[PDB]
Amino acid sequence: DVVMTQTPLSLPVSLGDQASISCRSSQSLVHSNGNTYLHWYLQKPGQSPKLLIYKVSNRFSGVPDRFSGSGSGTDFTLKISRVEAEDLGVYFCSQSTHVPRTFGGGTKLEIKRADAAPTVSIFPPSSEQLTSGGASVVCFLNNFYPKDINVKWKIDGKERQNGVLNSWTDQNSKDSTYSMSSTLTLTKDEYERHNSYTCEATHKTSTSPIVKSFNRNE
Amino acid sequence: QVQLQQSGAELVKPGASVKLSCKASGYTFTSYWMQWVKQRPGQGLEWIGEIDPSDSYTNYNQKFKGKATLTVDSTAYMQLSSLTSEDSAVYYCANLRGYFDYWGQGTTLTVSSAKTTPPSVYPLAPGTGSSVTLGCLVKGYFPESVTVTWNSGSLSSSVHTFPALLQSGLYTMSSSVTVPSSTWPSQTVTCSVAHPASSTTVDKKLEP
Ligand SMILES: Nc1nc2c(ncn2[C@@H]2O[C@H](COP(=O)(O)OP(=O)(O)O)[C@@H](O)[C@H]2O)c(=O)[nH]1
Ligand SMILES: [Zn+2]
Repeated sequence: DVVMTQTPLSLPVSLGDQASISCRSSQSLVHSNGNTYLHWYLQKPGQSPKLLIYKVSNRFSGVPDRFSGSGSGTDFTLKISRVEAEDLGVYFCSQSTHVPRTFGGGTKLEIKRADAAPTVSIFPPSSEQLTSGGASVVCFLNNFYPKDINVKWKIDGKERQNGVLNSWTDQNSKDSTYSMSSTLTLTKDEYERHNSYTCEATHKTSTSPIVKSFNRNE
Repeated sequence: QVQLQQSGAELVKPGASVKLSCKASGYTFTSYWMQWVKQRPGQGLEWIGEIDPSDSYTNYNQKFKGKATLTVDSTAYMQLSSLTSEDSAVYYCANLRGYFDYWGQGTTLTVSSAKTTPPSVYPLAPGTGSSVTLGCLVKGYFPESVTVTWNSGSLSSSVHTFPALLQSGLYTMSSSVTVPSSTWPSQTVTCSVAHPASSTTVDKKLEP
């Protein structure tokens, strides 16, 4: 088992710029037949890996020349001459010189773009859910950058920490932004005992928190 | 076009066994060896083994010698045995030879004693602006995954699918779509939720 070691683990890089991912192996990857079987793959979220470079520097069908590979023995580099917004994903180096075949740990390509404010939307529980005695109030904080953001739920001005579920999307390949949904779940009973529900977000793009509330009188 | 068709999901009880399939199209099945790779959330991939369709000769990685067995014919199969929570992962069949490199879609393997549970779908409509964001909350299902599409997937430009979280031993996720404010509610948008594990397909129409 040949250990493949990738560096760095994550790589923030702006569109247009150059990017290089490194990969070291525990043993030389040169086969007794002269060839060096070091390859490179890209895996986009929810998809299977896709081959870019095989045998150090050859490109797979349709792969563009912005991608070049280089290296020798145990050290290898994958270079992207100029980064597009579609390059984001995880990159793995793999070897098939030695049995068993081994993959690296991956390097996540993160696109650095301009700061963007999240557009928040607040949704009250649906009649259909109330009917079952449950009540989830939801908050979407869409299309923002950086990923760093804070959300506080407030009921009649009182902060609620328990019962909130937070989920973030991977960086969007379309505009390099992130989205997040924060769900506060209550009983139908507790929901009915109050008036205004507030979703408060704290992001570096705003001095004051970005706020979204609804009062039960719609 | 070369195409490797795999399953999708599998729920199995601990200690049980299982057998995944891989249909090979678009090429001479017999010309290349069939590989199997495993991948769990923490991205790292691990090679399991390979089989030669021509003579059905086999080669396995030691760590899976005592877990998997491969068979063939244009289909290739891999069987796992004595499943545990660690065995929960995505499994891939693939032809990995230089420039002939083709992967299957991967079969998700969930080992759980848990009961297959259908999702409840609730529409999220606002309680002002140039754009209006609508949503659908898909709560309480098992196992993963679910597929939310809008207007049968013809509305795909401004969609956000949020990853599922475990809530009370049952999954919950939401999906959102943003449309011109002048188009809703005049035109209706509907989220379609598919949970194949429970052979479910629910549609939710968004109304004010
Ligand atoms: N170890 C190893 N050998 C390979 C691999 N693929 C092909 N070979 C073999 O290495 C030799 C040369 O084949 P290949 O590298 O495919 O092409 P060539 O170097 O351009 O002739 C033969 O023994 C092949 O069967 C691979 O990924 N790893
Ligand atoms: Zn109150």
